[PDB]
Amino acid sequence: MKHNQAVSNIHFCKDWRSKVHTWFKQPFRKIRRHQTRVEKAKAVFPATI
Amino acid sequence: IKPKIVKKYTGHFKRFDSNRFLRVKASWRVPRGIDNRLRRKFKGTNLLPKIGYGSAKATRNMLPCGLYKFPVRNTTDLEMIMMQNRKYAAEISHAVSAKKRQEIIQRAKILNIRVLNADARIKKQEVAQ
Amino acid sequence: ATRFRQTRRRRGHVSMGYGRIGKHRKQRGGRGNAGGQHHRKTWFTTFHPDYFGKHGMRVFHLKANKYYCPSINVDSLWSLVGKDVQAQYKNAKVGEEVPVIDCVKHGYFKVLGKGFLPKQPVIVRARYFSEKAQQKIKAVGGACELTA
Amino acid sequence: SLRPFVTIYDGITGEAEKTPVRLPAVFLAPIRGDVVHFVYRNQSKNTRQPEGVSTEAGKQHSAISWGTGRAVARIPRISGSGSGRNGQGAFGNMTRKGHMFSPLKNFRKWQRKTPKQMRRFAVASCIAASAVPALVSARGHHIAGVPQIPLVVNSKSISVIKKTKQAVYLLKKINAYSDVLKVIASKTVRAGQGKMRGRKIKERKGPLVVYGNDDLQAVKAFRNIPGVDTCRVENLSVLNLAPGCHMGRFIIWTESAFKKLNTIFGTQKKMAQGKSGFRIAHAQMAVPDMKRVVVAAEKAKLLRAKIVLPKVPKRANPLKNWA
Amino acid sequence: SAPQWFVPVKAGDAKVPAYYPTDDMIQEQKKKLRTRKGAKITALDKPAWN
Amino acid sequence: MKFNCKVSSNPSKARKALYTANASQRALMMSARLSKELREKYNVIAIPIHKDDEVKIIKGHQKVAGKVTAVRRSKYVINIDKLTKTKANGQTVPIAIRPSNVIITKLFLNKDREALLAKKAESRKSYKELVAKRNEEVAKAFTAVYPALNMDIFGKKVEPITEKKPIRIPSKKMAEKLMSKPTLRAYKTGIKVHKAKNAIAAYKAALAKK
Amino acid sequence: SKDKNRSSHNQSHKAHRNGFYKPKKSAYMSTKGMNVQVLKNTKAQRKFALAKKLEAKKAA
Amino acid sequence: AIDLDRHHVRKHVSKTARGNNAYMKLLVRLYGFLARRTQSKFAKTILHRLCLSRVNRPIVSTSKLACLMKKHPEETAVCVNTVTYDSRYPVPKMNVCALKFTKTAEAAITKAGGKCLRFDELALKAPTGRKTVLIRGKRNVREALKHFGKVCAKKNPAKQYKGKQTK
RNA sequence: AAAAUGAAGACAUUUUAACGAGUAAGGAAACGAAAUGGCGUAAGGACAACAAAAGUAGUAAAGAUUUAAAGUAAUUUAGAU
RNA sequence: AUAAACAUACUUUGAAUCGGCCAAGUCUGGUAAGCAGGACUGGCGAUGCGGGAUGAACCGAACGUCGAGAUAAAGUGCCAAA
RNA sequence: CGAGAAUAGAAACUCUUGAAGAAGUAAAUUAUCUACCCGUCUUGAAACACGGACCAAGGAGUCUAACAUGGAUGCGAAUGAGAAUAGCAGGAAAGCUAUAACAUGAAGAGAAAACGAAAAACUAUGAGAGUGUAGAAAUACAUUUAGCAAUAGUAUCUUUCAA
RNA sequence: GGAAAACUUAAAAGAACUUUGGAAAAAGAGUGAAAAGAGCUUGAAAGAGUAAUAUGUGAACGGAUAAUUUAUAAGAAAAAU
Repeated sequence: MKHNQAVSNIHFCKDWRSKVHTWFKQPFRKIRRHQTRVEKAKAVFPATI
Repeated sequence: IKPKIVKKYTGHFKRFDSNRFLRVKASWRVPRGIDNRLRRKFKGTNLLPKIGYGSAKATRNMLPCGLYKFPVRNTTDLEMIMMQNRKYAAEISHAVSAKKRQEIIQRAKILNIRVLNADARIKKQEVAQ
Repeated sequence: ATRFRQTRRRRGHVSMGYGRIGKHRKQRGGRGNAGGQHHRKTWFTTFHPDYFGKHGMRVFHLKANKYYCPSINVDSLWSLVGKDVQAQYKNAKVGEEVPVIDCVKHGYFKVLGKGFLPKQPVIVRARYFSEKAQQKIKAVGGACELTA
Repeated sequence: SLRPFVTIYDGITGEAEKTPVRLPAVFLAPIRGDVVHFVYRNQSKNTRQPEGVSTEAGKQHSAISWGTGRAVARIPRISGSGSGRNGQGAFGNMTRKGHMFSPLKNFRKWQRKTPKQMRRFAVASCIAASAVPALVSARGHHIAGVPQIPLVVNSKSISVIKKTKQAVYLLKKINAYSDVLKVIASKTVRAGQGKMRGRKIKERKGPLVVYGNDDLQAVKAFRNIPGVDTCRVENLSVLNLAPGCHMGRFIIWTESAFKKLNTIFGTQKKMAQGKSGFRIAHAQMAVPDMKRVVVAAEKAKLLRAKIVLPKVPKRANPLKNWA
Repeated sequence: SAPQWFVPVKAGDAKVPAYYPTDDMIQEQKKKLRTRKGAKITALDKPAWN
Repeated sequence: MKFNCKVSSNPSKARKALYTANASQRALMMSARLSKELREKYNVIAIPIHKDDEVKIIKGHQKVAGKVTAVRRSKYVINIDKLTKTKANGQTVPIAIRPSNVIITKLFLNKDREALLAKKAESRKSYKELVAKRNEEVAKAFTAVYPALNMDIFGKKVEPITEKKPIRIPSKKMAEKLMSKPTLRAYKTGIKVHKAKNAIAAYKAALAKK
Repeated sequence: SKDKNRSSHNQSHKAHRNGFYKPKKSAYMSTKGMNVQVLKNTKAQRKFALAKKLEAKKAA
Repeated sequence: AIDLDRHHVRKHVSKTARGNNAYMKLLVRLYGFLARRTQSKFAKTILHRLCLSRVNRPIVSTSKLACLMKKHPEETAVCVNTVTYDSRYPVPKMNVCALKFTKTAEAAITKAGGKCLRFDELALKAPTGRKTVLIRGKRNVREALKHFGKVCAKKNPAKQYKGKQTK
């Protein structure tokens, strides 16, 4: 450390590379849930309440 | 009318040690070595590109004919410099075919535009033709 | 944008702007906040003089929701209902209707008294009141109401 | 706010309608190319798929360095014997068949963030720039034959368009086909390694058909014409209105889309209803013109006369120059 | 009127643009190079300024 | 545009499926177009080629007419008895032709070509009459909105709008200042070039009058 | 591995590049540490003058 | 050579609008024209303040305008910065010229009978500046200024950038 | 650096004056009078014959070898094979 | 008295560096050292050019590309201009 | 004899060479002057210091995360709400919409209990705006008003054992 | 433990007969748009061979200035009164 800075507290000393979760499935969770909601809307028809 | 073009140095600033090693090309590079003979400007080896060699602003980028180079690709690009035929000279690009080169050369005669590639890609009509 | 980095302007310079005497080696005094009491003590004294030590009593399990108490000054009370409502009841007094400023509804629990109040009676309803907050509200002709 | 009238044209008969529509307030928003460049630079990165090299690529050997004392460099060497690989270089970034410099990880930041009000600011400055014929033509569009550059077509004409022969007819009637034909005649093939990835054709841009909620059935007719993109009025973005970070797109509006512009974007005095929390900005100048100030200052005899710098005489030697 | 930068020349059955004039209304102008004046002849007995 | 997520628009997968296609699929890709006389007789545009058919080469060096002697589905080519080359030492070899460079001028119809031709003809009629149902409905909508016009107008010439109404927008003054230098110089050069073309045209028109 | 212990060489040249910074005028006008009575006397008059200035503002 | 004290380096004063804003670029052109021709020290001041960076053009609330224009009734406030709205206190009637006006600030100024002007109208009406009050916002109120220096200092300590184990 | 001029000319304006050595190191991009100026590699989005066929290309692409020209230089341009 | 507005006062952020060596109308330990260590200044390092035949530090003088002249150190038998 | 001033006048040229190749430029050779091996560590290397036989291709400040400063940008006592998430058209890893949890901020001090900011401020210097006169070309002095930013210092107020 | 190695052409039309030779091959001939001739698209550098040109006493190369040789390369107008 040099000059004026905050004291750094970063918990990367472990293996974070195997702890990384990526949200590439986020755009397809929306499609999966919405489609399941629509099939839920039928079957129990009316009042999928 | 044509101004006198003055070149402060007509030689090439060849890279240091390019005359001794085939891996070192001749394109210029600044010697950054701590002990380098050239960057210290020793006597004998004291030739580096400086802004002081810059040519005059009036005649910079001027062709020996006294005009400027304007690259053209078809007959429409000639119309961009028809109003400045005393300043610009046409220059057909290297990839333009021989057929389109005839139209550019023919149209430039009509518009009185000088072409510097007027003898390029001429057909077999040199000997007995 | 990696074309605007300094690495593109230091191509050809041997050491990439890190010096020839003191190279760009792996470490420059340790890893993390190492040597905070031995050789980086001048850094911790200069910039974080109370880093090392203890102060105060431990709270084994802190209930930070008990210390939640948003505050609003008296000068900021009328902005909760807007200037339009403020001018509507500008000439109100004792006897007729006076707008009620429910701070809890807006997320403010305690009313502190800082700045000035427009000279109109107002009913301020909140959970806690500062001492000067009640004085300033009463001096303007208003009333203080408690909640919860 | 005079709010000049805008004429609406029948797309089939070519006849102007009898009721002009006032220009929506979104067309007077400041045209800020620096804001659009900020938003467009961020938004153009959002279609990117995640890519990365294999995590074990180049690291699949038990190689160790031979050390010193063996007249070879200290880079790790492939262990064993019997093949040309054994005793060769190893994981090092400079070695052949070793891992590269910091291997590209698939959890890189692919998509970018942009504040919503900055995106809405950029879209407004892109709709405004499409009503300036000087900017639209400078973008590379052929609009010399259109009646009005804020081109609006009757909603009754759009309601009957069901085939691409009818859609092409409407673009010919409103003189918008010259830009479509520019895309057809200039369609070329991509240069470089991008063709092995499947991207071969490279087309130019033509008119953008902005349609409303009642014109959903005319999208099919327009989608097969080369160089014609259709976008709904609510879903406009800098990727449509300023493709290639060059604003001034040629937009063909419809009646339903045009009459929704005041609701979607609000006014310079009113809050937007479609985009809640957003209002059209005022430029740093109310009338972006320097001429009216210059003449008014001259009317008050406040500006001095224009100065032409005197020619400084060359230094002479009075001891030798008698003159 | 012809712009000062425009000096039309005859096209020998070559393809010409729409704006360019035809050959039936183009008159070739001689190329002019000399633009200075020769020294004036004075009286035989008067001496030259030089 | 393709909206079927099951099929692929990747060129590499398309060529791979071409080289590894089974024999059943290779027959259909090796198809040729019927000639004018055969098309009228059967109302079929094209069929997979067959041995002992008679074709006519329509593209290539030699436009000869011959009989099919081989249909080589491994190479996706055919052979014609009248298109051969003498292999130096005297003997001749057939020359391979792609089946898209020939048209079938005579059919070898045993019993399954007869069934195939009938099936193809019936399917052509059904789609032709299906298109007619769609065309009239599209025509019906147009007439109900423009009763004074007919749908044949969409195939004739178009008369563009000539009205040139301008709009006063307080941004035309700023337009030259909203362009970067690279696009400003191009725009100003185009203005100057366009103006000079009109100047020469006006000079030409003046000479033409006199 | 003995080294040179000390030298004042180049130190005066260094100290005169950005020359000796003088203190500002406000450094000489500090009051902390002054006489207790003088501070008491000064505060009394400043309070008196300010209170007299403020009643004039109320009057007008 | 010549024994110079220092060599010629760029003067650290801005002479043009920063950024690529087309409207701010024209305002500098307008006031650069007025400052050169009218030779008024008012136009030189406005031109100089147009070239300052965003952090050197601090905002001025309506309460600052209200206090600074109490004894300038028929005057015009001229602040080369954004004008914000102090919702705690009322807005009297006054004329303000500024680069930008907050949506709530413009509504409050106009509702009180005042007028929000831009710098093109001010130059049109008062080019040399005749009934104007020049105002600039406070610069030392930035919370970044609190951490400048040494926090161990005995006289004016800094404010100790928060981080790990901050007590 | 200072004056003058300034919607587009053009060579990053005109005039005047002073100045120009350099290891380590610094000077990101944008900013009309521009808070240094540029060359090169690859890929992506645009633009590239304005009157309805709109950059070049079997009348010879890229590449390779040389010959000349432009640039202080990085490099570029063109000819021939 | 003299000089000083591209003066003056700075603010923020940050790089590299803290192995140094030389000279002398200077000093200390040592018989002494091209030794060890210091006070002031100028240098070399980081610096080429003219001269001392040669030379990191001496003398003159510090460098954009050039033309013409007066010069500096120092030289004028030849090498070598006089 | 004669400055100023007033009155009137007198300068526009030759020769040689060049498509049988001018001027300039380039290449090779000769001659005069000139030139120690590059990179690196180092007080100091051409060094009897180390690496380097030669050529092509590859080859080394990158990515993720936290904080800060700073230049451009939007909004501004609020900002973000591409928090999850839920909808829309179009089929879409793109785009648009969601009175909204929370983050940072609007209040600060104290270990904590317990609290929680006006004398609607003062003083100094200071940005700007007018008039008059004169030099006289620009400009220089007198005089009326204004007092922002910044700096320093004061009263008053909040919390603390302590400001 | 652990490699290297992609490409004739549109199509084999992959030379086919003669002379020389033990053979491999070569020279003719022929196919082809073109040898692209199977060591097969282009074909760089290092390294060689041939042809043309030039120089020469213990290094070679570079730079400034000229000389020699070679190459490039500048024009069809036009006097006095």
